[PDB]
Amino acid sequence: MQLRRYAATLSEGDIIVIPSSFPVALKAASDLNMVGIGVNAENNERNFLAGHKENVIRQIPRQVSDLTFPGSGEEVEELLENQKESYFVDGQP
Amino acid sequence: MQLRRYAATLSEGDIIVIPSSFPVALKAASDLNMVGIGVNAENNERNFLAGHKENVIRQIPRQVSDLTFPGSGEEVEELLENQKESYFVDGQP
Amino acid sequence: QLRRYAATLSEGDIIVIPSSFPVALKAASDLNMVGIGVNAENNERNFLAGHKENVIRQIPRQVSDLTFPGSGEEVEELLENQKESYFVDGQP
Amino acid sequence: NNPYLFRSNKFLTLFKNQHGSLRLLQRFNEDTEKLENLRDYRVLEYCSKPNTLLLPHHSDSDLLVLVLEGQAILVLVNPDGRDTYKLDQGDAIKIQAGTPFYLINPDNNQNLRILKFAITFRRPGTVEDFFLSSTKRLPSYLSAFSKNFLEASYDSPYDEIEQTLLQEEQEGVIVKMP
Amino acid sequence: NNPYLFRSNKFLTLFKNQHGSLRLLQRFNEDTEKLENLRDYRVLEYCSKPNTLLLPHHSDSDLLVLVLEGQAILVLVNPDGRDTYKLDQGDAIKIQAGTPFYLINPDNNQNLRILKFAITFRRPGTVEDFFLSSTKRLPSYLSAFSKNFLEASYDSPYDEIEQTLLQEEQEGVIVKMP
Amino acid sequence: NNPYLFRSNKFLTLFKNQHGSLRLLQRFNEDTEKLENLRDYRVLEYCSKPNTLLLPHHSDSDLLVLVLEGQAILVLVNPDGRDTYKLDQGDAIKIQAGTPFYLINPDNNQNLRILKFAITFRRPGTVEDFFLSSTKRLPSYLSAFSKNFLEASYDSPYDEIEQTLLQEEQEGVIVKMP
Amino acid sequence: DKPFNLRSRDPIYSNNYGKLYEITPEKNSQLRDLDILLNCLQMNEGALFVPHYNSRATVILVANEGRAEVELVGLE
Amino acid sequence: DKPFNLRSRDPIYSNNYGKLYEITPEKNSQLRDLDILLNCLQMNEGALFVPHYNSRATVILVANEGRAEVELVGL
Amino acid sequence: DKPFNLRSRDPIYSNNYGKLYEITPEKNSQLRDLDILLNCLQMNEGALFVPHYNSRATVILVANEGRAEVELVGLE
Repeated sequence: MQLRRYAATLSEGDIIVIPSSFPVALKAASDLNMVGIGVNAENNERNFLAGHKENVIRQIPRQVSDLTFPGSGEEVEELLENQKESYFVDGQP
Repeated sequence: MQLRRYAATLSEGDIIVIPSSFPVALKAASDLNMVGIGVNAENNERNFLAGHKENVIRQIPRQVSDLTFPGSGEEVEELLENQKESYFVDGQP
Repeated sequence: QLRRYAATLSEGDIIVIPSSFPVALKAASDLNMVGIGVNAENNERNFLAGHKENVIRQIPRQVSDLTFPGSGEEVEELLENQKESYFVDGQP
Repeated sequence: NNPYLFRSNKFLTLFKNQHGSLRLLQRFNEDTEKLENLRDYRVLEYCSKPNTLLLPHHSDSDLLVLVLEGQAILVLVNPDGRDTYKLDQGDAIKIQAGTPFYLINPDNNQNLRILKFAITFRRPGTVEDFFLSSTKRLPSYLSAFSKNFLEASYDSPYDEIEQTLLQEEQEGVIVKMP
Repeated sequence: NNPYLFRSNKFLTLFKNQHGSLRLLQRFNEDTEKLENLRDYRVLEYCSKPNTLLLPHHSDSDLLVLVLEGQAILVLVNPDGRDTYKLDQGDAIKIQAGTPFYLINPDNNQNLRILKFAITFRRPGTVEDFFLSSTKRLPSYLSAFSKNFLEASYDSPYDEIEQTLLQEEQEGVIVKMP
Repeated sequence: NNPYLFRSNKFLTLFKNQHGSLRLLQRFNEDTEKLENLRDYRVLEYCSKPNTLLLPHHSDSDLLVLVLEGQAILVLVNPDGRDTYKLDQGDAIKIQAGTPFYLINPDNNQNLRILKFAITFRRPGTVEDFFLSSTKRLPSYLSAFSKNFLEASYDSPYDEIEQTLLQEEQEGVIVKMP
Repeated sequence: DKPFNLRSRDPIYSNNYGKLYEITPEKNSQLRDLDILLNCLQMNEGALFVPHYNSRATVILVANEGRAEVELVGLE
Repeated sequence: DKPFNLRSRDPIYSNNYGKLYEITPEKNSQLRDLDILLNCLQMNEGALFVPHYNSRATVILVANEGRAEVELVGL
Repeated sequence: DKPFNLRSRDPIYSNNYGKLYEITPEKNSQLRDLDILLNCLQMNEGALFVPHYNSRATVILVANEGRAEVELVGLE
């Protein structure tokens, strides 16, 4: 297996398909409005990887985080605390 | 992407498959008895194109009938009124 | 065409048993197996030998007599020999 | 060319006999990709003469049995007992896969014509029947088991098992009621 | 290469006209086996100018209609009567397969953009539309019937049926409201 | 030839380590069209030595986890908090797709053997695992995002994110509890 | 589950030209499990079953008695 | 069944950077028959919708207004 | 949903030769969502599980401990 990234800038009318379990992220290059249609929708739950609320990484106990990440439990924990916003954030460089 | 007609005379024991949304009509060449088995049956509704009752074309408002048909709204309306029977009619030439 | 699929399974080996296919297995040693059945809802197990839940035993004498080379009574007795059910002594 | 039409000739004959016949319709998606949605269904037709019996067997598929002409006796066998049904022209009933059963035409002058709509799920578009009786066409599936398995199972000497229920008896699967 | 990306160019145009257009996106599993779970769905986009009408027709698939921009009048025809709905930007509604319907852009300045998510079941991945009106692109499906069948059905001389509803009238399926 | 038989050798080894292994059985319909009805299922086997941990990861499929031998600690991570389960030989539990989870063999002398029955739906017959940790076999999926996206998201300088959670730490996905 | 007759209920369409009996999965438990619909069609010689179409069900028609001239319109 | 608007219910995520409206099959009968979910996304220029993934749903995203830089990670 | 054991309920078949534990989707919510059925089979050396067949379920049997001689009859 080989991890891969699919990046692309979408214009009005363009479509992107996002498979379940695939991590995704997107930035509004201009004021953005999108419509999504999800299939196999029943019981879908959204898991976040960054931000403050609903961040699954934040739920991993320090002992194990320490073992799964190169940094230390405390270090990992702090890093996940810097971002105060949730879901949508300021994507400025 | 083209329109096509499938005509055939069926004898005892013969089978014809009628897909959903496909307009179909049949004339009894002799005293007829047929049995049908419909799949994907839940919520099936039969729409008629001729006859008096359950004729979907008769439900189109005159303003729009006039635009969808070569004739005029009134003309179209009368034509759909000649057949007094429903579902089954006299198929004599 | 009728066909038999026999095989000896060792630890870690897997065999798939399709529905409606008659199956039987003998423990060559003390055996423990785990099974996972798909399309499980409403599954009913029918036995061909043994005393309990033997579908052949439910066939009336008149018709048994017509489906088997033997006679109704004969067939009936033969299905009465095995006193056990489900699992039996597989000794030769 | 009409891909939606299936004439009588397109019925493969599974078993003819002078007492009746059993025929199976080719797969609906055999000659066309226009009926993929009917790939899990098979059509069977059964016709038998007066005082005839279709030997007990189970199917690996669900069956929607429909009496097109005549009268019939249907017996469904359960490991617990059995259910008998008297079917009249126009009657229909579902037979769940794996249920052994036998059909009888009790009438003495009128034939029996039945339509069998099979809903397959084990092997899509494929329907198999397991007959308990050994015939020319095919031997009883009980005979596919080894001698040791059978002897231990029925707890009886083999050659006795063979002559009581494994030996080729009937000519075909459709016989006549005495 | 990105198999999950579908640019506007990958939209086959089903029908362009100076009043509007109807486009269909290629099958999701066309260039890739990575989206087999989306094979039963097709995406369509519809765009029309002010005071336009999409002629009555029924689809063989379930449609999830979604107004992306503009305002619209949707009329669903039943064999019993009909239902009229006013759709605003952001409104959505399900149109059950086999339901004849027509779409209107009532506004006089703003265009109408509608996304149509189709859920196919008769022929997976395939969505068909049946237009009652004869046009250049295709003749009314009512005309595919024989003269005898039509005469008996409507109970009227053929040449009268022909010029009242079978004769090629409109240029396209998208016309303008008077 | 027996198409219904699958020996141990037919197990592709996904990851071996001196602490344990994870193996995946070939698709049931790989060598035969006789098992099309099992195409959506894959069987996996997991074995680990005393005091070992399978790093957190989420699967794209539904898992039915069954403890064949040994004892195990199962932690299911929710975005809200988490749930811990103590599994004994014979216990079974369902883990829904998308739920990150880790496994622990708390025993000090006995090994842990677990059978995983996967029910796929995103890509039929295909089961994928997403590991949060960077290893030799594969880097952390979080690393696939651009530097800008990561910095904005975590709101921290990149090289600090890199050394805290993206840097290749462990050897494999199965490590040993201190 | 017991046997049920196709003509056990009133026909949904009755004329001087023909009758149509129909049992849907909504009105019969055995049928709703299979998502199947069953119907019996009886027409007098010369009768015509006017042009119509089913919205969802694909029907497998069987000629039991008599001959029928069917015209099916499709879009390939 | 009548029409329903995507923004008819309160958003499930609301910020100074964006909003996400969502109607699931659990809250809408028309949708539960289709087992589909619909959502309307509105973001302010410069806003980033942080890395996340859906457990069971495969979402078809449509760009209606504006440009979006999306980063999808797969295996 | 919590963990459940295969031997949590009384076996459905118990002998001097063998036992069979079975949990069906009817008796376990987690399993009914998946439409799966689980079972544990324990037999003493020499014991024979008589010829039988499942009406609807396709079972994937796994050898956990010991050796087994299985005979499967099919029609192809």
